[PDB]
This record gives sequence, C-alpha cells and structure tokens, in this order.
Amino acid sequence: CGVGFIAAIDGKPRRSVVEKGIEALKAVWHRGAVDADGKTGDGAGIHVAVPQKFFKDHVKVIGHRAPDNKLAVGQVFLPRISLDAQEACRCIVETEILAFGYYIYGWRQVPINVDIIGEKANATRPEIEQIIVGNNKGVSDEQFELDLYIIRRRIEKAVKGEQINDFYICSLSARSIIYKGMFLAEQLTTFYPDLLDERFESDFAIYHQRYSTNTFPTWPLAQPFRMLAHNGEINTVKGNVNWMKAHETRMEHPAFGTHMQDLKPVIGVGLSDSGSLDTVFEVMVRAGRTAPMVKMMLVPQALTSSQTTPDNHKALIQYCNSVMEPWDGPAALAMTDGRWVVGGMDRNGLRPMRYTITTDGLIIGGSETGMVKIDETQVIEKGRLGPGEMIAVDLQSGKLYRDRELKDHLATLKPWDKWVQNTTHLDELVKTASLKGEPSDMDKAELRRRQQAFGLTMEDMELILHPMVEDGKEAIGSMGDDSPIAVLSDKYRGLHHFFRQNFSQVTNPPIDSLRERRVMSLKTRLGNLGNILDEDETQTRLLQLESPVLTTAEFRAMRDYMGDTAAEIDATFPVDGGPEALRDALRRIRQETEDAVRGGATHVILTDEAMGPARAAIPAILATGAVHTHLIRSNLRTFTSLNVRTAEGLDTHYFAVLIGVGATTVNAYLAQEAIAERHRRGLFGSMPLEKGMANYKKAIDDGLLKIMSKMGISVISSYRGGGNFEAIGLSRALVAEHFPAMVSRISGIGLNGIQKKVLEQHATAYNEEVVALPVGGFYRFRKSGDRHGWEGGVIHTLQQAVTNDSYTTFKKYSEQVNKRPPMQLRDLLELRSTKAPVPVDEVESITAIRKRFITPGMSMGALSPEAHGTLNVAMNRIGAKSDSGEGGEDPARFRPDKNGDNWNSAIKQVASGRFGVTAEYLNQCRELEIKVAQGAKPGEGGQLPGFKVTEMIARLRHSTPGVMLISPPPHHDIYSIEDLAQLIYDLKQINPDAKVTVKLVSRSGIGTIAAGVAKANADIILISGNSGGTGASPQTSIKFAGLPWEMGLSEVHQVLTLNRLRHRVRLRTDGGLKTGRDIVIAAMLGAEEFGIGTASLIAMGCIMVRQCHSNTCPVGVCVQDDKLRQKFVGTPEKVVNLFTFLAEEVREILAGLGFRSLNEVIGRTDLLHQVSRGAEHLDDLDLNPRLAQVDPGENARYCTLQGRNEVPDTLDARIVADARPLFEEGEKMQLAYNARNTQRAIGTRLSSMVTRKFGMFGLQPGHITIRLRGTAGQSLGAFAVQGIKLEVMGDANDYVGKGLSGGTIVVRPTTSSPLETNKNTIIGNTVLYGATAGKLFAAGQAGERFAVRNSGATVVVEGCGSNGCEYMTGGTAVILGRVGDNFAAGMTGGMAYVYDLDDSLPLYINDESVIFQRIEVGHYESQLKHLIEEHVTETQSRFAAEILNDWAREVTKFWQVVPKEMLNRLEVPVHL
Amino acid sequence: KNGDNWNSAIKQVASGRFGVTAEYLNQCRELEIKVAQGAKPGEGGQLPGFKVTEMIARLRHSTPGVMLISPPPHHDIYSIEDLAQLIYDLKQINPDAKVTVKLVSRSGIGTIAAGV
Amino acid sequence: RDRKNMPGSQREVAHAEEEGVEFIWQAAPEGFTGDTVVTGVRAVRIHLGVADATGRQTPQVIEGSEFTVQADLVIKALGFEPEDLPNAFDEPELKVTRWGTLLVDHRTKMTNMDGVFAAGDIVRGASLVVWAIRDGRDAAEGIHAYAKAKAEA
Ligand SMILES: Cc1cc2nc3c(=O)[nH]c(=O)nc-3n(C[C@H](O)[C@H](O)[C@H](O)COP(=O)(O)O)c2cc1C
Ligand code: F3S
Repeated sequence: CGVGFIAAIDGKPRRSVVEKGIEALKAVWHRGAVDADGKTGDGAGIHVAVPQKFFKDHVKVIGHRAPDNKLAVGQVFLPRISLDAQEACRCIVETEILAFGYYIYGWRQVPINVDIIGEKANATRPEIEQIIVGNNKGVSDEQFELDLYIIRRRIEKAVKGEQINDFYICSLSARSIIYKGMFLAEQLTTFYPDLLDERFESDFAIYHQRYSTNTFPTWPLAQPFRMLAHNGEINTVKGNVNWMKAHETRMEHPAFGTHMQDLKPVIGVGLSDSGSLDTVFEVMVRAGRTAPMVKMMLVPQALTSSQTTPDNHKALIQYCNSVMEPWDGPAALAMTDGRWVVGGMDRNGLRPMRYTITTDGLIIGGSETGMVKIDETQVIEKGRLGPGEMIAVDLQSGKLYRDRELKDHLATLKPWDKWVQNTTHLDELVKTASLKGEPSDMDKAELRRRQQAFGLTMEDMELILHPMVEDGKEAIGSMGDDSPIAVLSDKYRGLHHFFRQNFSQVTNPPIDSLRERRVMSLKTRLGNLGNILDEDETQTRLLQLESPVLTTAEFRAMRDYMGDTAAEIDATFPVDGGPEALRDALRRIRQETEDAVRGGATHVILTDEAMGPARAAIPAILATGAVHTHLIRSNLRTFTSLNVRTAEGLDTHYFAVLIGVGATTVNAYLAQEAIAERHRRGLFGSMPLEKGMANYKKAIDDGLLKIMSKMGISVISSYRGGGNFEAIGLSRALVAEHFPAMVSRISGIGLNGIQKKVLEQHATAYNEEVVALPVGGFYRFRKSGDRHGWEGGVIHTLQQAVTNDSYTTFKKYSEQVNKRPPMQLRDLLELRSTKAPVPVDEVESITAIRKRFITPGMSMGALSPEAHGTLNVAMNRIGAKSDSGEGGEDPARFRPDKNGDNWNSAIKQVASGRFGVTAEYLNQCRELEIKVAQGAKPGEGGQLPGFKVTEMIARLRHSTPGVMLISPPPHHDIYSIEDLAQLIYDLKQINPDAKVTVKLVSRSGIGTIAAGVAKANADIILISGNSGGTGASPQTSIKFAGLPWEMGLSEVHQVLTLNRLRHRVRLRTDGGLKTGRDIVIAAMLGAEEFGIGTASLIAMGCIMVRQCHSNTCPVGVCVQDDKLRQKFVGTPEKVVNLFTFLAEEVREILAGLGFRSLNEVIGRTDLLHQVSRGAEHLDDLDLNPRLAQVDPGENARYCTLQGRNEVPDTLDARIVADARPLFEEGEKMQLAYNARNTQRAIGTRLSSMVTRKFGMFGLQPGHITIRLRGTAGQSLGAFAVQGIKLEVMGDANDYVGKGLSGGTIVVRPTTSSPLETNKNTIIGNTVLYGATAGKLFAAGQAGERFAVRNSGATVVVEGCGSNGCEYMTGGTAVILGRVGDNFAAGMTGGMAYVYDLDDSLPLYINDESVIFQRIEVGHYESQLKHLIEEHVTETQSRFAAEILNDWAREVTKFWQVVPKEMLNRLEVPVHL
Repeated sequence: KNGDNWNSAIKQVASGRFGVTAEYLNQCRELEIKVAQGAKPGEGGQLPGFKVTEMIARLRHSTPGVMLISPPPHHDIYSIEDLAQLIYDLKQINPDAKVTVKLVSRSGIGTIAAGV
Repeated sequence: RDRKNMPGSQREVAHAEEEGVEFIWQAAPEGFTGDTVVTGVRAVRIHLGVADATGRQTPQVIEGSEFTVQADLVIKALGFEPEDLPNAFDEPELKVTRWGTLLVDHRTKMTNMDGVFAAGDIVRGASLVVWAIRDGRDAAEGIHAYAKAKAEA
C-alpha cells in the first residue's frame, strides 16, 4: 500500500519524471500484501500526461493526416467473456461520441502479457481498449474538457440503461491517461510494455498501490480514480451520500446548461468511498473552481479557536465550513487537475506524507523519504506536512506554493471577511431574550403521571441523573451488564434500547476527546443548505447555534425569532384508534408535512404537547425517521429544517440516537422541569438553579462529544442523519422503510407489537392512580424489576458447590441456570443429532479437553496482587493457559518458588497504553495479544481511578503516585491495516518463539476486518462479546454498545471459510460462558478455545456488589487499601475443581450427543434448531442468517497447521551470523551497513538475543555499535536493550525508537549535505512511542505526535509538530525550535525544555496540567548544559555548538514546562 | 572488564622460537611460519642491546643487556621434506587452526610455491 | 578577532604584554569624539559564532554594548594595499587583479608584457620576507634564462 507523486516545477515534459515514478513504484513490496502464492496482487496504478507525439505517430502509421490540435485518448474496460456485448459497447460509445460531430480517428488494443498475473485475478480480467479521437471545430481547451466530461457521463448512464455489467471507463480526456490494473506493483512495466517507449514523457505523475482487505479482486476498484488518489479510509461515507442526494436538487450552472439534467445521480452504486469522493470532486471542479479551492471546501482545516492565525484565514474557514459538510478521517490526498498539483492532509493529520525538493526543480512526495534514489547533495528541502496543510505546484506558471503562501494567495481571491458578518448569531438573542411569559410548571401529580407514561423509574433520578447535574459529568458503572436484550424483555423499555452504537476497529482509529478538544466543534447551521455551485453572499446569511440541545427559554426565543414560519405536527395518536392506528398516524403526519412544506413553510417543529388521556405519545424516534426519510425521498429536505421537542430525553444516548436520524435540535422540557422540581425540594445543597443547569448542559455536550469520538468522526455537522447505528430485533421492512440504512441481521417485532406495548404503558400510567415512582430493576439487582444474569441463589449455589467439592450440586447449579426464562440468544437454540449415545469413558480424556480453556485478561490496577496470583497459579497448575492483563507484571514473579509453583503468566497484553512493556517483559511468555478494543467499553481507553494507584502500581507503570491514568482511546500505532501488519511483524521479530493474537469485538461488518487481519500474519482472532465485565466504564457504553458474540463469531467463520483462509487461523470466544451447554454450543458455532472471566471471580468469593470502582470490595478482590486486603478467602483448588466439573459436564454432553471428539462437531452447524419462546409473545425472530455456512471442501474446518506463520527476515539475521564473539566471549563490536527503506524493524532480533543472554542492564553502554548509511527502514531499533547503539547517516521513516528500553539511537545528516540541521525533517511521526528508558539524539526536525506515552526516555530534538509530548509520563525532552499546536496534552510526568525565538510559546501550549516558567535554579541550568553538551559531542551539530558558544545570555530565551502534580513532590522544588 | 580482547589471532613461528611453548600455540585461529622477511631476506631478525629490558627478557627467557639475532636459516627446514614434517607437527599440535607460509617475491618462486 | 588567531606571531604578543601594553580583544572602533584634538574613542564590542564549513568565523555586533575609551593620539594600523599601477607608469595595459596586486605567470615569473618581470611582495600581498627572498631567487632565475634566450633570439 502507498501513494506518491512526482512533479516538475518548470512545466516541461521529460522522460526522467516517468523513470523516477516507475523506480519509486518498484520499492513498495515491503508494505504490500506478502502472501504464500507468489503472483497474486491487490491493485496498482499510475496516472501521467498524454504523450501527444506517440499517438500522433500511431495515427500517422494508420494512414490519416497528422492533426494540429491535441488528440484525445480514452481507455475502456469492455466485456471479454461474451462477444455479444462488445458490439453493443462499441455501438454506445460511438453513437454518443459522434453525437456532436467529433472526428473519430480510430481504435487500438494495448499490448499486454497475461503470463505474469495470478490465477484468481485472471478469471476476472476484462478487455482493455483505447479510442483515439480528435477535434475538428477548433474548440478551446476548457470547453473541450467540459464536453468530454459530459460525453463520459452520458455514456455511463446509457450503458447503465441496458444492464450490461462489466463495463468501465478509466479516464477520458486529452490531458491525462491512467494505466491501472489488478497486478503486482513491481511487474507493472511487464504488464503494460507501452511504458517502455522512448516517447512517453510528462511533467507530472501519480502512482498508487492499495491493500486489499478481502481476497476477491475487482479491476475498477484500484486507484488512482478519475483525477484523484487517496490513502486510508473515510470514517463517514454512509452519511455523506444522503446529504449529496439532498443537494442533488438545487445544483445547476450555466457552465453546463440543459445537459445538467443528465448529471443528477452524481454518485453511482457499488463504488468505494474514495470513488464517491472522486466523483463529487470532479463535479465540483468542472464548474470553474481551482483544485485548492475544492480541496479546502471538501476537507476543511480544523478551526483552532486562537488568534494565532490571520483573520482572513478564519473567515475563509468559516465560509468553507458553512458551504459544505466535511469528510473527515484518515486521508493523504494527492489531487491534480490539468493545471495544478495539490497534496493535502485531513483535519487531524492521521497518515504521514513527506516530500523533498531537488536542485533540478523537481518535487518528489510520498509515504517514505527513501523510495527514490537521488544524490544526497543535490537536495534543497526535506519537508513534511502537518494536519490540514497542503502543498501546491502551479504548472501553468511554474511555481511552488508552500502552506502559508498558498493559504494567503487563496484568501486573496474574494473578500471572505465581509461575508462572515452577513449571518445572525444566537448569543445576542439570548442575552436580550424577553424575561417575560415564564411558564408555570405542572403540579407534581401530573409530572409523575407523565414520567410513568415513559416507564421512567426513580433510581435514574439519583444514579444517572444526579451525578450529571451535580458535578457536570456522566455516570460510571463497574461491571458488565448481563440483562436481556430489548426484544426479549416483557416490561416496557424505551425504544432507544433497540439501537446499538457503532464504532471502528483497526480499519479507522478512534480519537481522544479529553485532550483533542481544539479539533471538535458542535456548531449547527439553520438556513444553511443552498446551491453548491453558486458563489455569492446569500449563502452566508443564516443562523448559527453552538449546540443542538437547547433549554426551554432559548427555544422560546428561537421560536419567536423564526417569526411566522413555524409549523407544528401532532406527535400523538388516539388510544381508541384501533389495531393499526400507528400506521394511520404516521401516514397523517407524512402527508401533513409534505403538504406544509410546499405551502411556503420553512421550519418544521415536531412537538408532543398534545398528549392526554385519549391520545398516546408517538415514539419521537419513529416520527423523526419517517419525516426525514420522506423529505429526502421527495427532494424537500434542502428547503426546510427539522426541530424536535421530545418528552423522554434524560441520558446522553437518546440525543445521539435522535440526531443520528436527521433531526437538528432537541429540547427535552420534562428533564428541565424535573431538575427544577428536584432542586426546589432541597437535596443538592446551596447551588443556584442556573449553575446546575449549566453543568447539566456541559455534561450532555461532553457525553455527545465522547459518543461522536468513539466512532472516529470529528464534526457533528457530518453526523446529522448519517444512520450510523445498528438495529437488532426489528423487522426488515420497518427498519428499511422508516430508517435510511441500518443493518438488521435478524428480524423482530413490527408495528403491532410496539402499538400494544405503548398502549399498555399509557393505560397503566394514566387511567389509574400512581403515587410513588417504583424502584425498577435496570442497573443493580432488585426484586421489583426484570431478570438478571447473576442472582443471589445462583451465586450462593455456585460458591457452595465449589466449596464442598461435590459434583451433584454443580449439576443442580447447571439445571437451575438452564431452566430459566429466555434471556439470551444462545438459549433459543437446541441441539439435535441422529446418533445413539456411547459410554462416558469413550470420549476424550479430561485433560484432552481441559487443554482448551483459558481466562481473559484482568488489570493489575482493578484487582489485588493476591487474587491475580491465585488466578495465575490456578491456571498454570492445571496445564491450561493463564493471563497477565494490561498493567505489566512483577518481575520477581518470573521464576518458580520453592513450593513448585510458577507465578508467571502465559499471555501478555500490549494495549493502547503500553504501561509495562520492556525488554524483559516481552520475553517471559508464550503468547502475545493486541488489546484493540475491550469487551465492555468499545473504542474507549482503559480507565483507572486516581486514588487506587498506590506507590506499587505507580512504580510498576512508570507513573506518578495517585493520579487518574487513562489509556489513549486510539492506539497511536494502528491507523491502517499496513501499520497493524508492521506491528505484528515487529512483535514476531522480537520473540521468535511465541505467537501473536488479536482481540476484536462483535459488531456488524466484522467480516471484512476479519478477512483483512487474517492476511496480516496473525493466527488467532479472539472475538469478545458485549456481555463482558470491566474495571470502570461509563454506564452508557456498557448498556448501549456491542452485540452478543454469537453473531460476530458466526459471521467471522463464514467470511474466513468463504475466502479459503479458514485453515490458517484459530477462533476463540468468551462472554457469559457458564455451563457446559454454552461451551458445546460455542464449539459447534466454530470456536476452538474458550475464556471464562467473571465466573472465575465468583469461584474466588466475589459476592457481586458491583461497587468495584470505589476500592471497597467486601471479599477483598478489587481493593487497594490495607485493612480490606486481609479479607481474602479464595483458594486455587476452587478453580481447579470448577474447571474439572465443567470438563466433565461437556464430556457427558458430547457423549450423550453421540460423537466421540470435539474436532468433528466444530462447524457442523446443522445440529442446531430454532424453537419458539411460547404462544404468547408472537414475535418472528429468525436466527437463520446465522445457521447457514459455507462448505469448505479439501481443507478442514479447524487449524490444521501447527506452528506460527513465519515472516521474512531482514538484514539483522545476517547481523547475528557476524556477531558470534559477542555471544561466545562478550567483547565489543563495531559494524556498518548500507540500508534501504525496505528493511523493517532493524536490530530487533539482536536486542532479543542480548536480553536472552545477559539481561536488561547486563552490558555497559556503547558495547556494540552499528552504523548505517542511507535512509533506514520503518520502526528503527524497536525495543533495544542497553549497550546497543544504532547510528544513522541519513534519515528514518517513522516509529523510530518505538518501545525503547535502554538503546542509544543517534540520527544525523550526512557530512556532505549543505542543509541547515534545524530546518529539515530527519525523522517521522510518533517518535519514541511508549518508551521506557534510553537516550535519543536527533539532528533534524520531528514529525507530528512526537514523544507520546514517553516514560523514561531522554530525547534531544531541534523541532516538533502537532500534539508533541502528548501524555508524557516521565523522562526529559530537550526541544530546540518552534513547536506545533496543542503541546503537552495532558502531561503528568517529566520535564520539557523549549527554545522559543519570537516568544510565542504561551500561544501554543495547552495549559491544563502543566505550568511554564523561566529557568530559575542553577541545578536545572547545569542539567541542560550537560544534556546539550552530550548532544553536541555525539552528533557534532552546528546549531547546538552555536547555542553553546553564545551561552552567556541565551539562557533567558528558554522556557521550562513542568506538570502541576509534581510541584511539591520533587527533591529540588521549582521556585525559590 | 571493558570487553577488550588484547589476545592475538595469528601466532608466528620464527627461526628463533623465543616464546613458542605448548600453550602459546593453543591460543590462536592461525599459525605462521616466517621463512624470509620482506625487506631483509635470508637473515634473522635483530634486536639492539639497550632495548631488551626485564619484561622482554622474561618474555623470551633470555638475559637482559645483550643483542639478540636469530640464525638466518630455520634449523628445522633444510629441504621440502622437513618443511612437510614441520607442517605435520604444527597441524597436529593445533587440531583447530590452519597453517601458512610466508615468502618473498623473486624469480622462480613458482616452483617453491607449487612445492609448499 | 581573538588572540589565538592574531595574524602576527605569538612572541610579539607576549613581549608587548611584558613591556606593559594593555590588550582589549574582540572590538571595533566607530567614532572619535573631539573638536580638534581627539578626546575619546566610541567603540563597540563584537561577537564571533562558531566557524562555518570552511573555517572562517562570522562576526556580529552587540545591540546593547557601547563604550568610550580615553583618547589623546590615535594611530591607525588597518593594513595596506597596492597602488594603481597602470596610470602610475603611463602603461595602461598592465594586467592587474581586482585586489590591486598584479598578475604574473607561475612558471617563469613573467608578467603579461615581455622583458618586464615582476616578483616579490607586490604579487602576493602582505607576505613575509622569506617569501620575498624565495620570489626574488625565482625571478632571478627567470631573468637569467629569458635574457640568455633573448640574446640568442
Ligand atoms: C474486573 C475486570 C477487569 C478487566 N480488566 C481487563 C483489562 O485490563 N484488559 C482487558 O483487555 N480486558 C479486561 N477485562 C475484560 C476481560 O478480559 C474479558 O473480556 C471479560 O471479563 C469477559 O467477560 P466474562 O467474564 O463475562 O466472559 C476485565 C474484566 C473485568 C470483569
Ligand atoms: S464482584 Fe466485584 S464489586 Fe467487589 S465484591 Fe467482588 S470485586
């Protein structure tokens, strides 16, 4: 995978450009898709200029005349299988080209050679042809391009008309030509020999190779698209297509004319997100806009709310935000019209892109600074790209445009400052709001009536509502909820309980909201949608809101502001309407809204005020869905807005669900009235009413921000009406007729059941007398509410059964667990065979099955050392595989004790935090695990309360004592599939014995990511469920995220076996595995290994208090104090007997089933049958979309291949073969080599051998040195032990010094390079990610997100970028140069020395937990003197020696940044 | 301590054999037979009188304060057969390393090269 | 400049210090305040960064350093330059470098015009006396050879 571009400044053709383009393309096989076949590819393309002389020569050979005007070439993919389609295709293209009078010059078949591509990629090979046409009317160039684009669109539509699949047009123009295909990158010049002529010369070229996530290729799905290239994936595509279909109705421009009618379906069907972006880009640029203009409009720059930027830039940003919704996410865009060449980033700068300028006026950019081989002394600039930045090359005038130059020149187009004032804000209306007509609240009786009308209990009024309005933040739960799903319960639940939230796995990364607040905005624009091609000031006359959720007074002010343009819709339906009254109500509102929109109305207010004894409230969610989808289908949503007034919104999840449908604003007036009436009753203290209201509003905004950041998107503007959710247990027809597009795996109730439930609740709430709100069972166990997973009888029975050491009591336990009402999906299934049982001693032995169980990870912070060690020893003594969990492990527990017990674990976790990974930590286990997303909290960071981290954990995680240590929600190393493949390669290089496992969470669409991660040399995919516990997580995340593991597992199995990859991995699941029936069902589904988890805790003594997040666990499990730890009661023999009983149960179950071993029932999913719940529920749940499976064939349905899949080794192996004396006698060594950018993670295996021989600190520093010349590879020196010293003469790519644990890396430019060592990048992004100790000395500038998760490293750099030193926990970072934005985000350990020049650092620092000062005490002066002395004597820099020479007065220019939590915990304090 | 192996890797056998003992030929990965030195062929290496201190005297088991000169011949190779015999002995005392022979360019050295 | 790189020899510095002279390094004069007999010298201190990639340190001025020294009689020793030779000898064809010193061939030590040779300190610059004697002997040999040749031809 990768994308790059080569451009020439002057603007003249030359063969050198294409030569260098091919050379660069031929050095990407390391990041590609390495597999076992050896010929299959994944898609590669190049895009260059048309060699007019070549085709002129061709047409001269044919027999015609050589024309003057530039010819036009068009490349087409025609059907090859049936010749009866070639005739029709030629027919269409010719009858639509000759429609204007253009002289067709001829056809041509490009030479090819199909002997080099694979076989699966060849059966889908289309026919490729080229048309050569000319101009006879002497038309200008711009009109030529316009006419060609219109012709292409019309041909595409006409071919769509005949339903002739397998037809495509690569590129049809006179300036550009694209050579793309489904072959391997390197073999390109062998597939298309046309590129080996001595006339194919251009002035610009763009190359790309994509990484196929699935193994079934498709030729038209390979970049570069029509006039665009791309890298990564867009987080929000399903939400942009709807808005595009909305804007379809108000687009027209005299640059097109009548033909505009043939351009309505701007976005086709089946094309990837990059294709849709490409097509809308082409449409927006074919009108007259320039490439940087449409770029700034599509992917805007993040609005930094600081005066540190020019004001015209801020006005342009406001305009570009107002005109079009953004398309955020990972993207390294490389666009080029016939005139400009533009390279750009996204809002956050997620993916890297670096460039360089030669002396010959040639710019070369891509993803690695070593893909091209150029003279090291013939360069003039090695630059990078920050977030939102862009570089431009103007070929028409031959000029380079950097970031600020381009932004200024583009702001010099139109007076953007004079138009941002044409709008109208809201603050001026709320300050001058009429303090009259205040409403009198209802009497308390009617308030309780209306609250009971929504099934709203009273425990929420103190559990999930009181902490929100009290302090200003959400609630937090401390155990995975195992309550039944919404469709199974009989008590009425809120309709929102059927919509689960979406999130993104390793495909697209999450984003932290607690630290990246500068990049997220919640603006709302009323009167916004307009013509997308117009350029005037009527587009910026509108109303702007700072939040979608509003109070009552603000809503009344806004309603009076809207004047006489408001419209109200009845959101209530008659109770005595009949069985189908809901359909009538929905039809009435649907016709009424469509009748009111045409009459002239412009703002539809949908309120539910009409609720009474004879009218029940329609679920506002369904009303919003219906009205929004109708306005979209009827080309009307652009004309109006949609404001909603709910009556049951109290949490942070309901508002997100409502906004995700298409609404704009929400004003829950019952919530405000309840807050007021609970405040006037005096239970909060002496806080004013408006202060509590403000804290409540802020809490809701922060909750919505978190729920938006969980998915990966950044702006609410591109989330409104996106359908980014998951439906479970609703009929397909309803969910597709009243919701835009949501995946529904299994069906469920329709309309009649919902009508029955709503009428039942309305009747039991209104027609009778209620005086007291019931308690309700929804969070913790209460007898009044619904069922639960861990009841008292069950837990006491299990504890007695494991204490008395008896089996019949365990049988009684299992029978009690089984005879319960249907609560989970796996209960509805029933086993069924055609065999007769066998004696119980004919099945496999007890050990033969007990060799398949494991326990999932548990944090060292949320547990006790005693309980952790007990679980570890219990899992080790049986012979199974234990766990270590996030949080490292005590080294002293690595070797056995005198009692004969191994107190070390078996599986190590490398989570988003990397809190304990060292040299030794990664070499004391047999398996690895990448904790991508936890079970209970998907896309969230590992939470841990502040006062629980004692001195022990603070010194074990290299942290500070007593501080809330939250793991980054993203992973900072897994941004796309190639990065995850790189990380797996590193983790397999560091330990040549173990294997690596990945942990995923079940949700729709996991099949693609499964088929992707399987090709990344993994061999175990552990699928977690949504019914798993945690240490501390917000209740909304546990209750409203994730799906049961059954669906995810049954999807992963089918997708892996469909692509013939099933025989290469292992599948293991966990979540709620309690008794043997569930284990055998999981084994039937396709899993092989199993995890238990919380049940094991019950075997230890846990009494299910669900108060672990306060450090007061009564049985002394999740306790960190002294008096409470002594209450421990457990014993490993308990776990022993528990596992033995489970094994015996599954043995007997399989015996009675008939088979003999487990290896024959895995995948035989026809043994399951679906039965009903009873003759009273009348639902239509069909689990059939799971019960199907794919017939494998030759390869089995399990892991037939023992041993891990090895990876190709780099030069470091040869290094080991030379450094024998270092392993046999212990003597110094000095080596040197020539490196390239295709050597991944150099010097890692040497570090492994060193730490295996001696230890973490067994060698004196500088023991062995290795000098590399030229550009190095990726992730240089990963996990180096003390003594190894890697010196480089050149520059590194990225991830340099990752996981350092004692190495000493020195990077410097060559001696023969005339470059300022402080104004050119020499390293990449995320330098020193999660390091632990060691020194690093750079001689250039770093990338973005530099020194993240640093713990004990001492780094010296002459530069930095965005989000430098984020969450720095310890160490030192000397920085000599300007920093980017958002410096030291949430830092709580270490010290930073910044060297400002213009004295502007206070304008960039994120002063949250750190203070900045001048250097005061001479001790710190001496420290900095020592550090810079070592830096200048190690790299022999020029700027370091310059600063050191004029040292007398230059110390006054230094700034010192120190966290606030260590002001009084240092031996030498800060101030005198 | 610093990991410096001051030991050598190729041991010589001159015409004087001033330090050749049993062990001194068991601490190398290569032997050496110094037949004729480059600049002064057909002659024994000298050593002035005032340079031999006590250290070198104990190193060579000689008497301090005297000029050392090795005999021009090797006193063990008087023909090719005795050379083969000495190569046999040197290969048998060190069953690990290889042997070598150092000469000086002149006319007709091809024949003696083929012999060795 | 600095004392380490004074263009003269070091013995002279030590002797001048012994006799009783006072040294002030890294300075440059700018003005001489006075009416008819100079009374003071307004001068500014200077700074020298690290040497470049060639070996020639670059000077700069301090924006806050200004001083005045007592003055009664100022003696300038800024340096020396060669004259304008062409118009001085009514021979405007004398090939001269831009710096004022005249050109001369490397082999025979003969200038552009025949018969006339040129060697000594005027060719190089502010060189030493040993270089003067070297050039003198070379020019003597050149004159002898050329005169023998011219008498012969
Ligand atoms: C108290 C507790 C702490 C946990 N800590 C971690 C953790 O640190 N890292 C992690 O990946 N999962 C952690 N988990 C989740 C487990 O690894 C596993 O996914 C979950 O417990 C499965 O739930 P189950 O026992 O119902 O099957 C924790 C779970 C609990 C209950
Ligand atoms: S179940 Fe958990 S909440 Fe405490 S009592 Fe046991 S650690």
